[PDB]
Amino acid sequence: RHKILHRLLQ
Amino acid sequence: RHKILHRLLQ
Amino acid sequence: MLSDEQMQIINSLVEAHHKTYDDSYSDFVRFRPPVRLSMLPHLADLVSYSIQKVIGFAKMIPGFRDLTAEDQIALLKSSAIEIIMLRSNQSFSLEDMSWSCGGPDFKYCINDVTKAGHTLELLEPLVKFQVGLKKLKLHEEEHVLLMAICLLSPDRPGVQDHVRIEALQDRLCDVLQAYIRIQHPGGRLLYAKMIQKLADLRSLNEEHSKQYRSLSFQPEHSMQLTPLVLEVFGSEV
Amino acid sequence: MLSDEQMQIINSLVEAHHKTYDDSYSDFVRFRPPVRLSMLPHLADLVSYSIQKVIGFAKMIPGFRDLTAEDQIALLKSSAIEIIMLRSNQSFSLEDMSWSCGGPDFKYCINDVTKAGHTLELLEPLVKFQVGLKKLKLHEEEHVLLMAICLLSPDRPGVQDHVRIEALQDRLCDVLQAYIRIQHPGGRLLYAKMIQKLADLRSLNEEHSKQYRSLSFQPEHSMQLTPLVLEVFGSEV
Ligand SMILES: C=C1/C(=C\C=C2/CCC[C@]3(C)[C@@H]([C@H](C)CCCC(C)(C)N)CC[C@@H]23)C[C@@H](O)C[C@@H]1O
Ligand SMILES: C=C1/C(=C\C=C2/CCC[C@]3(C)[C@@H]([C@H](C)CCCC(C)(C)N)CC[C@@H]23)C[C@@H](O)C[C@@H]1O
Repeated sequence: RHKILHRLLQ
Repeated sequence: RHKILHRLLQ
Repeated sequence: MLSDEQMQIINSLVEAHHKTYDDSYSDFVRFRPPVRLSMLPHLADLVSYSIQKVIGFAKMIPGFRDLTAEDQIALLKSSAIEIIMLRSNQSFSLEDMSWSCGGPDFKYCINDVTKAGHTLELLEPLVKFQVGLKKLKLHEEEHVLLMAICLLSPDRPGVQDHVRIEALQDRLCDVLQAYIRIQHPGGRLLYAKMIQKLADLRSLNEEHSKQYRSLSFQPEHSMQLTPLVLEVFGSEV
Repeated sequence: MLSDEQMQIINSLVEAHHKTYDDSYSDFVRFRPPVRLSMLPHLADLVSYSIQKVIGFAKMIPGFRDLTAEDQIALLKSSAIEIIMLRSNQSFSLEDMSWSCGGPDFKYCINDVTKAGHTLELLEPLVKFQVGLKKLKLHEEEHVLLMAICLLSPDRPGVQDHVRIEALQDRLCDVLQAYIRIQHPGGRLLYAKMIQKLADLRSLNEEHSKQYRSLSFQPEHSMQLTPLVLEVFGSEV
């Protein structure tokens, strides 16, 4: 869940 | 699940 | 006058914004081109790219990085469409009543946004919001402070550390209020005006979530969105 | 000679294919433009558009519509990348060793595909496959029969009505084999050659699923895919 958001946020 | 595939297939 | 801590905050926010908003708009050529729901592909890419930029901006806000990843996601999911509306004021022109991003291909009038599935119930208040915000003639400092304040609102669904974030947003509001007193001639009523625009953004957020629900419930349309848009504007917790 | 039932099947398949493959390639301008992982956005759109086309083709195969929606999804998820590889042979050129889609912007050489995250472990067998398939000099009828046969393979993970689909694919294989005997001069060894290419596609499918796994496990890359690509190439049941 929130796969992309967790990346990106480093 | 397979939301787009079910549409499209009508 | 302002203190060094407050001065460093303004500097950090301005730099963060210059690092994440490209006045040349040269990346827009990479989006699916606009068509005049013909505009959905291009605006979906536009918004998708803008969300990445807002994440980059948020990560450079003092203290945002020190929140839990859940709080960071919480804040970003609630506020992303609001920061996009705020940051877009920089391309908005009172003359054309459109957003002008460095070329007639990327000049978005309201009717372009109609062809991405939105109605005047959103576009009317949106454009009046841009007009009023443009009239405030905000300093760059004030503009970026408002985005950080909007982002760091503790009153969002999902936020865990309500106390910590309210402290952060308190600090920024103090900075803004002091900045408007010392550096903005005739700014006596500006802070209240800016706080009201924050309230206006809540209602625009609400109307947008409404219209996003209708689109995303039709797979033939939601399939044109990007994965990042689906994640951020989606309803997962 | 062939019967009327078999003749109607060939007609239906050819028409379905003409309805879903645009030799003008004019839609390609709507994809995110190519860049020379710079090519991932453009090829993701290309493949996304191609999957919609394959769905449209499948829905016009005699009897495919009469399968359960689960079987239709089952077949499409396993076979989509194979039909794309088959149908792409129509843009493939032996001279350039590339796929040429009506313009140098949309001429895909192997190195373009390297810049979408694939390695020679896939592109080498892929291009040899295209070369060999191009050398078979298939009739349009034979080309579309092979795609339908590939689509209607009962030996796919997830298929429920194994018996019904095997019957369908049996009918098509009979049609193809009869067609190659009567209408294709010197076709004595063609059917076996075509069946071998089906086996080649299984191994290309396998290598592709491998490399898709690696990409989709990195969100900064998978975020460039489309929702339809994520659904079809994804692992949900
Ligand atoms: C994005 C910015 C800019 C222009 C924003 C505008 C213009 C078009 C319509 C926009 C996108 C509004 C739409 C209702 C949002 C459409 C969302 C979707 C996925 C399509 N359903 C919200 C902001 C509006 C350009 C520049 O300043 C960058 C800056 O981030
Ligand atoms: C799509 C067709 C065509 C060209 C297909 C080619 C060319 C480029 C590389 C392609 C896409 C190969 C790649 C390994 C697949 C990349 C998938 C992804 C999402 C990027 N990871 C599989 C077919 C290859 C053009 C035309 O005939 C239409 C027809 O459907």
